[PDB]
Amino acid sequence: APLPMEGVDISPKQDEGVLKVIKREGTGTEMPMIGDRVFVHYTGWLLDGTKFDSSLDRKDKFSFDLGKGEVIKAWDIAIATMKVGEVCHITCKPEYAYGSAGSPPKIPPNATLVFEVELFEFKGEDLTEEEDGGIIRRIQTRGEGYAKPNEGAIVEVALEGYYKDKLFDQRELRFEIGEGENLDLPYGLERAIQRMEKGEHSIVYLKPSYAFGSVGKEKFQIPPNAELKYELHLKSFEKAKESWEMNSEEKLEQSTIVKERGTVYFKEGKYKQALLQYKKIVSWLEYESSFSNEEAQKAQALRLASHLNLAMCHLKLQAFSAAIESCNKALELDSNNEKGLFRRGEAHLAVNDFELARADFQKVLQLYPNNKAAKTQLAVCQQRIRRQLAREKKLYANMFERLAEEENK
Amino acid sequence: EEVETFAFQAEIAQLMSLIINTFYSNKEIFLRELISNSSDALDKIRYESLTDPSKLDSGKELHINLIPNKQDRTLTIVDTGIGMTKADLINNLGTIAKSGTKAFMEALQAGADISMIGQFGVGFYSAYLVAEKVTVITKHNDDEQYAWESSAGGSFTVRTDTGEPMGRGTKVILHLKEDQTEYLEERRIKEIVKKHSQFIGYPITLFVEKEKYIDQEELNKTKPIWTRNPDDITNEEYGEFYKSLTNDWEDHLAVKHFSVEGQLEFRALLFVPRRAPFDLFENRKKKNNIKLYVRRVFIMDNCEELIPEYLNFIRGVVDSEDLPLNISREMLQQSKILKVIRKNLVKKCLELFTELAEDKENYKKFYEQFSKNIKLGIHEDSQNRKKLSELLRYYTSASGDEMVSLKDYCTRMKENQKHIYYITGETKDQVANSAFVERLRKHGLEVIYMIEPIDEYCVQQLKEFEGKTLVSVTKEGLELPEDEEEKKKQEEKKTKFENLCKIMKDILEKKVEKVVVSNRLVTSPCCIVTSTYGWTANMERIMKAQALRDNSTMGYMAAKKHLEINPDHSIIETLRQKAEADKNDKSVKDLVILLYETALLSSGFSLEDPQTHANRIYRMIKLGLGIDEDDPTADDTSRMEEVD
Amino acid sequence: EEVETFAFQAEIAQLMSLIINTFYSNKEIFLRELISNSSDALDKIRYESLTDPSKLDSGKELHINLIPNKQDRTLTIVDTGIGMTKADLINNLGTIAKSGTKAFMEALQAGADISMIGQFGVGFYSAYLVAEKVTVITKHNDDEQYAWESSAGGSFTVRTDTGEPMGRGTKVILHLKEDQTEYLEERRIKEIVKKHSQFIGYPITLFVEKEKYIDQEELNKTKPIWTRNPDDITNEEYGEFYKSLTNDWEDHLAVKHFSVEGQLEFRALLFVPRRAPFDLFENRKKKNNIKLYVRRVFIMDNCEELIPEYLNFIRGVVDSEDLPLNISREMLQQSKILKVIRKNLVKKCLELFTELAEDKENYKKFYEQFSKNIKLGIHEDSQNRKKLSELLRYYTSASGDEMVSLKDYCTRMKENQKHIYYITGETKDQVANSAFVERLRKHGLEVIYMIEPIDEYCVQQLKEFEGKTLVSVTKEGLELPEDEEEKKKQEEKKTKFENLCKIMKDILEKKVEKVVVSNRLVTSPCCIVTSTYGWTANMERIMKAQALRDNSTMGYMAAKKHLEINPDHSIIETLRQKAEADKNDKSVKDLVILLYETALLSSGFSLEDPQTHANRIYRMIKLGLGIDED
Amino acid sequence: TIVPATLPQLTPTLVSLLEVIEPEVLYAGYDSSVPDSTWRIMTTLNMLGGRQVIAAVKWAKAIPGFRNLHLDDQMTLLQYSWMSLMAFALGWRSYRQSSANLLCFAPDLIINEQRMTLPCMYDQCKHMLYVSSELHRLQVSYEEYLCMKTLLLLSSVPKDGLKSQELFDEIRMTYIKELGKAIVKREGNSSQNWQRFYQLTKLLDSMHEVVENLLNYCFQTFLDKTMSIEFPEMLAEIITNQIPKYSNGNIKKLLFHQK
Ligand SMILES: Nc1ncnc2c1ncn2[C@@H]1O[C@H](COP(=O)(O)OP(=O)(O)OP(=O)(O)O)[C@@H](O)[C@H]1O
Ligand SMILES: Nc1ncnc2c1ncn2[C@@H]1O[C@H](COP(=O)(O)OP(=O)(O)OP(=O)(O)O)[C@@H](O)[C@H]1O
Ligand SMILES: C[C@@H]1C[C@H]2[C@@H]3CCC4=CC(=O)C=C[C@]4(C)[C@@]3(F)[C@@H](O)C[C@]2(C)[C@@]1(O)C(=O)CO
Ligand SMILES: [Mg+2]
Ligand SMILES: [Mg+2]
Repeated sequence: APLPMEGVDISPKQDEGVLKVIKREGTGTEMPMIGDRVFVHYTGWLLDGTKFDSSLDRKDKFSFDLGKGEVIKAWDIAIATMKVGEVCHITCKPEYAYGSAGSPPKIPPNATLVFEVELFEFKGEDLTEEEDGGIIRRIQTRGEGYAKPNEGAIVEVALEGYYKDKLFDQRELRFEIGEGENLDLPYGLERAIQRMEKGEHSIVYLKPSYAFGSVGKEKFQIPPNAELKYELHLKSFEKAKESWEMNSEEKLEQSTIVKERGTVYFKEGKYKQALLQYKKIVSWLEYESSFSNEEAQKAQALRLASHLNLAMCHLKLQAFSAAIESCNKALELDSNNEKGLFRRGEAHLAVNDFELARADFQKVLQLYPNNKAAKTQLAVCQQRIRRQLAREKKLYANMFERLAEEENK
Repeated sequence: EEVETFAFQAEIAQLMSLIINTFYSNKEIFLRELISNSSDALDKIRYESLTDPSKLDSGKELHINLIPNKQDRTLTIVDTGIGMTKADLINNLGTIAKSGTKAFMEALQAGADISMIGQFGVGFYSAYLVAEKVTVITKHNDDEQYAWESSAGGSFTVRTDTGEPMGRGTKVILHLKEDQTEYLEERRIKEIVKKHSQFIGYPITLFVEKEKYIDQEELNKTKPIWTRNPDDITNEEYGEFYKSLTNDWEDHLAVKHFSVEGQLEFRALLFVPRRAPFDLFENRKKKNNIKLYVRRVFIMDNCEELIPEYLNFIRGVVDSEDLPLNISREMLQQSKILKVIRKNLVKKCLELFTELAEDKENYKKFYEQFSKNIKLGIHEDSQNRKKLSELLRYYTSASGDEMVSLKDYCTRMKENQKHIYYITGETKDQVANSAFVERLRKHGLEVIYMIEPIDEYCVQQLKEFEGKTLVSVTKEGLELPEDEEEKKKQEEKKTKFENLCKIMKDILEKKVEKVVVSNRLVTSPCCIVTSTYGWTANMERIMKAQALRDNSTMGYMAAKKHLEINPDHSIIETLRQKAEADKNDKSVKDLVILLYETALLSSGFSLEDPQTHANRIYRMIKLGLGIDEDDPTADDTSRMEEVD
Repeated sequence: EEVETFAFQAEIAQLMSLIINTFYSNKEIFLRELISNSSDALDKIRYESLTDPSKLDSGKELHINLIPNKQDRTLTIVDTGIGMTKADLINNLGTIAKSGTKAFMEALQAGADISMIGQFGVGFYSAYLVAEKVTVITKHNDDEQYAWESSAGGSFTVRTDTGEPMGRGTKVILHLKEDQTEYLEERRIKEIVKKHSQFIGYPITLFVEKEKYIDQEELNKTKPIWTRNPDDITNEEYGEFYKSLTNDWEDHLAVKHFSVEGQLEFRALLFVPRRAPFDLFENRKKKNNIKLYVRRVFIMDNCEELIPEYLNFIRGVVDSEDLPLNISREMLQQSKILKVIRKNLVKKCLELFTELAEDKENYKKFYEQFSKNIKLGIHEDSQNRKKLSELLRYYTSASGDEMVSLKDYCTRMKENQKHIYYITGETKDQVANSAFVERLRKHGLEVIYMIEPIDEYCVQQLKEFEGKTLVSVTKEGLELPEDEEEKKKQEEKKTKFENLCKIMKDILEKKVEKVVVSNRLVTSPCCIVTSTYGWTANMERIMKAQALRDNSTMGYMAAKKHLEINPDHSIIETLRQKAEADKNDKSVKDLVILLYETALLSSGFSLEDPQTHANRIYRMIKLGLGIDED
Repeated sequence: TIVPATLPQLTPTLVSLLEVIEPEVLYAGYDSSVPDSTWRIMTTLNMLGGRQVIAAVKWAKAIPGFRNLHLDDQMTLLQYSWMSLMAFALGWRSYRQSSANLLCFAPDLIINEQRMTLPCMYDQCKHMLYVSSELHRLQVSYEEYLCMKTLLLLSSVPKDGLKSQELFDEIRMTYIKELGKAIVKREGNSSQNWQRFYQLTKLLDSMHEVVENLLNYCFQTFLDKTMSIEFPEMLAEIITNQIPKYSNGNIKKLLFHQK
């Protein structure tokens, strides 16, 4: 039924129409930050006891992004001022709801609405490619405009932070995005700076997959696979030109530069950086572009090199399944590429796909009978199979006899 | 202004031709019309004798005689009705649109029991559809016997008869055309007569010359009984009527006899047979076996508008005395009438079934024959869906071998049973032993077993019973009334096996949408469930098997398969440990596939290619038997280091 | 004896009542009739003007106007036809069943190119189905304007017309019944005209008021192209006609323009759609698609008698002059006529399909949408199996992805074949990899793959093709023309393998009919086959899903299962040796069942338990993982 | 002697599947006390547009049939119809909330006539309002709406065709059939259903005019620099990739009905 909400006063300084209501106390933990996804209870009453139909009427917790304005303002504020486990019923003053719009069918214009809010839990933003939580952002106070920097952009950011329980002092960074080792900083801060708005002030947490890796150095007392958190202030940037506005010339020119850079990174053992560089080829050349025949041929050579080296990087990085995908792309471009084929076979052997590994090493020899390594591989594959078969023979040596006995116990 | 006023005229010559050539589509009806005229002739004399018995001094037996004559190509019809005076003979047969019977009815007072067939005035002339010449002999009590003669030449004659006196009544002689002689055969006569007359209030005798002597065969032996008050009719009487009507050696299972008064007058008899016909859904003649009569004369059959198809097993008669007909008397003049008839017939059929259902033994006999029809009714009849559903019966996990109603379900069920649980499948045994119902059995919940293929459609349409929705135990997201402690334990277990969730999905990436940890399995290491939307197992096999279907729809509607893992099986725990130790262990890859294939079969899905299941098994058998490995098995360096 | 002679008379009051109340089944008809009367009026003057052009001095445009008037609750129809003289108003409208049209036709020279609608003399009065009063204004070239009026009360009047001049023609004004005013709506009028009279030769214009001005819309914009010589019609012209006729947006796939000139005369256009047709909107389900017209006027559109159901995707028009009609003009008299028409329509459809078959690409397009109908036509209508079967196409083991005719199979038969081999199943792939075709493949024999559920019904009629017998490769007694040396080897081996047949006959006694030593198999240890007479696994699985199933037929159609053993397989030899050593070895009892269950699945039978099968596997797996008993 | 049995018609669930698939209305806006500078309104709407447009992609991926098209075809169809879909979405929200000439973009922002300060809105709101007006006038149901929205996605192809063309054609007929059912279900009629259908097909075909007139202003706004307009990066990309397909005449309009 509707609550006697008329008996509750307004939260300090909430001229924003947010009620000082507590029905349940929380856990005592801190407040969510900007961008945090706060999972909440959400139900309530609309003006004068009108039922509010919502997701928790079926117990479905709502995921809310704080500070982005995706909900009516009074709700956004209640989240900012509430701790986990706390329950509030906010008599949202109309101006902080739908105003005079009268959002039909259930919101009268200039209506005071009562929303039941509970915080169950929250997380910061995932700034990573996959939902591993490798890079987490908690926005502190700032960020404006809709522009963000990208790879190749020159960025001015103030960086200060922590590792383990010790701090990095503050330094100003003026750099090209993607040059993680010439910041001598975690890979994750590239990926994170690329998502920052001008003036942005935020905290970014890094797990080992984004945190210092082979970029880690003992001078900071930080091992590879580091636990890190940093405070960043983005002041300005010069955004790099995008592929949708690039010329066919520029795409090949930049892909060539990247191939050379990727080659070096790979040779230096900087396989993640090499991988990151070779991917740049791929998007410039895979992106639709009208090339002359000469330009197209150059693009094909560059695309093949990326796909072959990406596979090579994946093999070094033990991403054998990724090596399969990248070498397959290389093989689509060149079906007899000795390196792509040999490497696909290696990736299969690496994960015990012995039969497939053999199929590829056999093909390498059919095309290249002198590939001594393919003979070596092929022979290993065969012996690995033989050993397993022997184990299976032993394993099931008396299978039927044992089952006949089990079935009669 | 000056206005000239004129009367309407008619051209007799053309009018006569239209009646003969454009009004009727089927020549056999000429017999119908002549018989109807005679039955009216008989009712009128009966009516008069009612107040003055001397009217029958000339003869008391009221009957109709049919006398074919092969030798002369003629057919004679003789009645014993009032007959006509010279004046009437001329005025009524010589005037194309006059009707003496209509005038008679107008003369009669309200309360008369007279119901007569006809009013149009043009029926007589239908004789010329088959006749070359027509002669009419008649004797009225108040006049001399006269003979009328004509052909449709535009004139006719009247002379005094010179032959044997008739006493009273009318004798019509047709001289048939040379190619219409089929109407002189006894078989054809009887067929026509049965089809169009049958419930005439007077007996009809057909006089047939045989090996000679005249065999006098009476037709119209069966009397209509729908005309009687039902209170007064015994079950034996209904049974005999039924058998005669349907030529069914067996009796009826149930009968409903009722009437409707006001606006449209009705009487009807609806019978439910004791056996469904073998061709119930196959015969291509029109499905509704309801015959419509007007003033006891057959009008129409095979009318789609009278009954919804799902009730096309009811046999019966509808009779009214007030509907408008077209000129040929072969169909109703206004279709809105049928709309009303249908509404009422359906309503009463449902009442019959409801009442029938109170007798459990008889209901079983009924249901066993007609449950298919009820189910179709659920799909199509949106108005009576809430009544039809109470006639459904199912086997359940509780019910032993008895079938029970949905109401029965819902009173045995438990306080937390906000949903009604059901399972579908090919047969009772498979369903009963299904993994999908074991958890439910553990907690004592009742599950409805739906077996017939048709049930897949009914569940769509039904949705809920008395506010409780139906849920499928083979879909994802099944809710059980679990304890909070149980829920917490189930969640704690999900922090384990995280690696198998991922590894198995990768092994089976191209085959399943998801791999999850579940709670509906308390036996079996795994099962396959379908997501909330799309075709489920059974729905898919049924659709695939239809003789006539477009398979292009199967590119849209298909199951999304999720593989559920039982964390408290020993196979799963062993795999967890083994896979964590080495995620690339070949034996894990192979056993995971084998479990998957097994799960498909046990969950109701076919295999994409059963041969390669079979081959996996054969391989294991060979190893298990010690088949020597001789048959089961056969047994520059820097180029790839180049950085480019 | 003196015999009196009398003429026949008629009662006018009753006659008028019958015409109005019990001749017509509907009310759409009154418009249908008035339009037909106008087109006749126009033809009469058009004809006369051919020998004397001055007839048109009073006006040259020949057309029909429809003018509803909501305010006065009236509807007016105006033609520009010949008109009527005072004498004709009396003789033709005042006399029931008088027909001026008929007399006109009789008075024509025999070669006049005239086809008129009418002869009964009663349609005019259909006006009273919707009117309370009817007023007719007319001008004939040889007379004064006159106004005829009647309420159909048994009299009518004639006055000299003192209103606006017409020049020439007839104007019919209906004063409508108070309760039937939907006929004044633009929507309703258009629906009626399009349904019944869209092929009338003279243009029809509907005049309505809207934001105001009068919107003058021509309704009959489509010409009856079937009247044209077929050689002069282009594909674009047929395509446009087709779209207009069917409210399609897609073109036609094929068309046959045909005519008959015998005792009956007619013309027809038959179209094959590029997509199977469907009921986009509510209509009678299974309505057929051939419309019948007489003298360009619609008569009926769902006469089942016209064409077999299997050809109901043909869309088309049949236009036939001189057929006898019912007084309502909604039905044909003498249904024997339809029998004749049906014979001819079917004959020509088959010729059309034969012609499509010449173009391989187009035939595929055809067949992809319509192969079901061909198959139904094999099953049904047996007199045409001899032609329909040549339109069938199947995938075979030798065709890759092409579908071929039975003629191609025949062409490729080996000299030792007397049989055409086929297999049925669920998918391509499940059949292609089947054990049942392995030996046939070994000997180079081609097998036809039948896939659709419908193929099972069809295959039972197609017993012979060009004298060759059609046989299945999943049944008992399959003949393959191999050398007798193989038979001798089996007889030599049966001496040691019958011991297993006997043991396996005791195991599984309740599940199979028999266990025999076979030779159809090469690599699998065993398989399950169907008896020579009985039903196959595919038949059972489809019968089980019919939904509208009987019960006695399910018992009846159950298959008999025979188990065949491959003697040469290593599993079977190991089994023979152990089984002979100990008949009751538990290991044998379970191995035999496992092989049986496996054989059912690979042979296409559903495994009915199915849980036991799963459980057997689970135990095998536990040992495979090193899991102990406890 | 064994003959085929007839079957009951299976009821399609395509409309209910779509109801499940459809995204929520997204919030966007600025405090109304901030002046309604033409450019502010536009930037706000571009940001809203970007988010709605991406939601429309997962929405499309979830659609039966569509999801089985080669990915390149899926992207092509999304580009060619993205404005038809957004315009239709706006027209719906507008007319459902009010009979007035309002453009209801988000629960946060509704533009009335006095706020249409952009020459484009002054000139083209008549089309935006037209769509709202027609949906209002025609009392369009939600089921019909969803069916039509799907068809708009399928309304255009390259003149060069699609790779999975023979699937595309299926899908199109499939949804035409579903719309026909959405109509029968609200009407209960016979011949009126074809008429209702044409009342609606004519929308879907006139939507091409609505889009092209707006499209030209959209391109002018993006390409020129007359106002302080920020765009989502994703719209900047679709705009420059789409301009040459459009301007070179490489897009084939599939117009369902003519007359
Ligand atoms: N056998 C008969 N005995 C006495 N009167 C007859 C007989 N047959 C016909 N009549 C008279 O001739 C009249 C004309 O009958 P007819 O059958 O032509 O038309 P109807 O029965 O009035 O019309 P309908 O076509 O509606 O049956 C009757 O109304 C009746 O008065
Ligand atoms: N608009 C007109 N202009 C000239 N003459 C007309 C017109 N309408 C009717 N007539 C005349 O009056 C007669 C009345 O014919 P009516 O339409 O009633 O019969 P019909 O044409 O034979 O129709 P049906 O065969 O359908 O009964 C016609 O034969 C014709 O001579
Ligand atoms: C008048 C045009 C049409 C506009 C769009 C119409 C459809 C639409 C509906 C919404 O719910 C949110 C944003 C969009 C998707 C839109 F509002 C903005 O993108 C800006 C837009 C292109 C436009 O305002 C411009 O030309 C300015 O670039
Ligand atoms: Mg009579
Ligand atoms: Mg006429």
